Amino acid sequence: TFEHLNRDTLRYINLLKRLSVDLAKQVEVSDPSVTVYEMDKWVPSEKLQGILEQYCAPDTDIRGVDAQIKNYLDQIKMARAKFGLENKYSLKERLSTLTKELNH
Amino acid sequence: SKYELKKYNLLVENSVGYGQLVALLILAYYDPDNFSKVSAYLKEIYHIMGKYSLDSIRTLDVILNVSSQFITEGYKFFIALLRKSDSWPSSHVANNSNYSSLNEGGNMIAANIISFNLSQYNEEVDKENYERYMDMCCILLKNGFVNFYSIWDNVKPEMEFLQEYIQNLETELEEESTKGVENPLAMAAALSKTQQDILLFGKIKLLERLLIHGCVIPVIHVLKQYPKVLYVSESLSRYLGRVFEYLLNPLYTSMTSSGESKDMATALMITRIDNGILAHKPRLIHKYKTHEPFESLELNSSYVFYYSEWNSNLTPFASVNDLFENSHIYLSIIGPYLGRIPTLLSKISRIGVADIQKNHGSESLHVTIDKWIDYVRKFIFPATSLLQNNPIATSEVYELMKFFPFEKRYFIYNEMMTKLSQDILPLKVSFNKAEREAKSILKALSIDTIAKESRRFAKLISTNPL
Amino acid sequence: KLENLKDKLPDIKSIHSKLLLRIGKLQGLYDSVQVINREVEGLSEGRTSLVVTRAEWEKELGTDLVKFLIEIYDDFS
Amino acid sequence: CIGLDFVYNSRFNRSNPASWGNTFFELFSTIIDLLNSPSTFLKFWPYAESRIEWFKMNTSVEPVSLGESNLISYKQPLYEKLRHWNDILAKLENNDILNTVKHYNMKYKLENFLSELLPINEESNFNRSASISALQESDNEWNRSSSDVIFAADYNFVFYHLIICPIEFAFSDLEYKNDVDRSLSPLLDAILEIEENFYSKIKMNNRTRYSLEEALNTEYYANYDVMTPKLPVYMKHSNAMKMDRNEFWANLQNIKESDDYTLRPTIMDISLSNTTCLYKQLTQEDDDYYRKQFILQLCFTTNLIRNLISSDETRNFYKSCYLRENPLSDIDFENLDEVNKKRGLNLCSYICDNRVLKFYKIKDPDFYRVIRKLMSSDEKFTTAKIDGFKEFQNFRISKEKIPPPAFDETFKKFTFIKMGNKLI
Repeated sequence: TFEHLNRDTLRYINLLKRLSVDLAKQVEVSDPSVTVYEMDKWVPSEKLQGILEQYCAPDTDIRGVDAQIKNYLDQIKMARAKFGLENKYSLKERLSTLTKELNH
Repeated sequence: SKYELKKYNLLVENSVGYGQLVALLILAYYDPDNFSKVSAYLKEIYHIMGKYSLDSIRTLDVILNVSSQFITEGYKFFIALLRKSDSWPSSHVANNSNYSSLNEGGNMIAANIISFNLSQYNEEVDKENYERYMDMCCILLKNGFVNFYSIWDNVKPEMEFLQEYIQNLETELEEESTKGVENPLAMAAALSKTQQDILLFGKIKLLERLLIHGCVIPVIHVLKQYPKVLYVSESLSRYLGRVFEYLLNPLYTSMTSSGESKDMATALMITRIDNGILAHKPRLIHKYKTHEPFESLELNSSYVFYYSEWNSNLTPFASVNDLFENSHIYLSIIGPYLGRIPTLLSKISRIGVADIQKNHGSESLHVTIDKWIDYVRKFIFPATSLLQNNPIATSEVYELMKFFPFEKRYFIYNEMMTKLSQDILPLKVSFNKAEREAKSILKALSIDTIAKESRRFAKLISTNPL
Repeated sequence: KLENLKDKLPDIKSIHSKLLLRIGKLQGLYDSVQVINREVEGLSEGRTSLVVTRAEWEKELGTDLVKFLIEIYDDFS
Repeated sequence: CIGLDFVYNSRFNRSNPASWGNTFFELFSTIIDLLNSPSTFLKFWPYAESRIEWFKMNTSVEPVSLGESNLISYKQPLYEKLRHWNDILAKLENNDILNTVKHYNMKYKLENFLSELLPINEESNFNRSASISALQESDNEWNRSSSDVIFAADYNFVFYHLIICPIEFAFSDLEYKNDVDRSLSPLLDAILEIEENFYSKIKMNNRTRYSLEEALNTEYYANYDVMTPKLPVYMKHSNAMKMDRNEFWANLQNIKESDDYTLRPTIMDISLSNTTCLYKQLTQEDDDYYRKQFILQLCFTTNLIRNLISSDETRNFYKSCYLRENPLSDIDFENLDEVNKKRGLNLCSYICDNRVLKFYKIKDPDFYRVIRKLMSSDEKFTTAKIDGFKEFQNFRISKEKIPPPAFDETFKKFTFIKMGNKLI
């Protein structure tokens, strides 16, 4: 049993830093003043950070958190698609027409 | 059988033993929470060193080697580990920051092992790790682990061989200066290792690194005794200028105010046309840590010096009076070699101009004028006499000089001409080089070659006229 | 002390099992990331959001624009 | 302790002031004998580690300069004390089965004290070429018992015959060498295949992440060269997870350092005895430290064998050492005809250089520097011991009193000649 404990301790501590895998690091900044980005200060959004941190919680189960991740993902896709579809068509048409009228 | 210690102090003697230890050591540097588990690691290492009867000396060495292998970004945990282990001199800790104690205290066994490992530069494998090992020793040599002189007195190049190399360099330089050498252009083109050693390792390299890592008092105390050492290599002057420039920068910004003008160092945003609309984005860079002291930005990423608290022991100036008081220590050491770093000339001269302008109205202006006269006479002008085709620095020094009575300017110029060109070696070398070059150009002035000879003569006369 | 070790086997055992659980969770966490990264790739490579509205897109995007979409598989890169 | 300090303080009053030495040490020995159990010994040692600098002066009544000792192995003070403490060390080593961690801590404290007392150079402070037997890492005859069985047998055979005694496996009859070679080859093959799988997993993860993060931004153009591990973002900035991990490490550490569990094995033992545990240890693909230990062992022993075969100068020293302790031996020490020499110096340069370094020169270029530095340092230490550790005989401890320097803080004066020179 002691041998098992020692080997598993090495496996665990090996698995945090070295064998780790992290996010994709898609970057977008709102502030206009900033022009140079460190590319390492990028953090995930609080909504994602809480959902992730609930994994290593003492009493939580994995399946429910996986479901919550699925729901978050679907919400993100839906909101992004809705905003893009709204922004493209009507805004482009109105901007073009108003620009032409203003030039005339 | 009766009086031997029965311990195994060569790696192949107790293989299993050292195996475990060194493997464990790697673990400590690959552990995210390694910082809060120092005590567990020390207890593990003691348990192991007990089981298979490893030695204390060899095990200290094994720790030092595979630690120096990770020193860059491991130094925090490394120093905490050694700080809590009982191989740390706790009742006689060395100081290394007080002239009266540069040779008292430390852990002399670590001193033996270090002074040993620093003199092995004969094989080919250690020539690529000497840098990291010297950096680890330079880190240890300022937290009081070992006193300085215990390391200085015992590294390879003895003081006598150093002095001999110094005399050889002095004579060769003086001869090549006074006599000079004819550079063959078309001459005869038709008819009808120990120097590298002294320069690259041992005492000189230790001095350069002790200077880079912000420990100025050992090297000040050494160069106070043997000034000629500055002839061995140029890099000492550059690094001393680095620490002095960091010392002076915050005083310099408080005057000649550039802080209000600091808010213009920004980069252009990457602009791109997508779907027929403009879109701006910021540029993305990443940060790397290296052993080279000067920062840079190589086309996508920025490099920085790793040991980011090297400037902990130094306090910048608060008033020009402190600038005088510390000039008398650092600049009197750097000597006539200040010219190797032009930017310092510009900074000090602009500080002078602003200090003289600040009290144009007051009655005591002549006091400050006299004091800056003396300063420029003793510290700056000999330096500017050394420059090489660099007009703007001389333009700055003269922009400061403009405030004096012309009698004083003639005094300084004539003294520099008569008494300080001779009787000082590097100044003499530079004057002789400039003079020979001026005559060489003067022999080749024509109505047809003026288009470029005029520019060259203008640069040469503007840089080092008198 | 070497004779009686049946009485000290439980506690260690406990820790062992506890450690195992921790690893599990951490492993799970990594697996989780390996899905979301993948989904993000989905958004980059062209458009694949061929989702069904079911009166939801009318609620979110707007009833007025819903006409032009009635007459999604839209890019979201 | 108060009496032991009193005898130090009352030295000047004694009739023969030097005679305090043999007195002081004497008392010390007695009390070292009376301590009940290693618990009490560890509770008492910080004293003897506080007042070391009092031991180093054998007879002089004035303190010694820090770093110089005037004790010798055969002098009147140590003549019996070193013999006695070596007896105690030997007895503590002889247990080997019923050793609580307290015992190993005690033996370490003692060996470090004695090694610090005598200088590095004394004739009895560096061993004279005794290659340590009894290196086994088994579970002390507890829990001691397909592919697992053959792997265990092969590892046991090569470990014993090559690493337990490099000397013998250096002077063989050309049957022994080829035997250990035919036993070794597949072992290294399998272990290196496993390490390849390991680094392949790492590189696949990093490459996929980098390709995505590059194709997801405007002008990123990631740097594929660097691969040093870094803590993930969603952990480098959290605080709940860090507190939880610290609570767990504290719980485990409290389990460890408790008087109920002082009979454990070290954190890196391999236990050649229990076959299935050995198999689970070496071939796991997630815990690679055991393979690093094995590679390090092979590299050390092969370094020694190569130097032995080729140098023909250390061979004389080892022959002399083997002879002096036992004038009757059987190893050739001269018979290196060339058919043997060839096979040996070939197997060495094969495993130590052709495979190991060639492997860890492309992948993990930090273990590379580690093994190279350790091998070179071991060679240097061997050749330094050969001459009798004369390189540490000269050290030049400075004894001056350094005064604070004086800085000229005055400026020169100006002559009567207002202008430059008399004429103007």
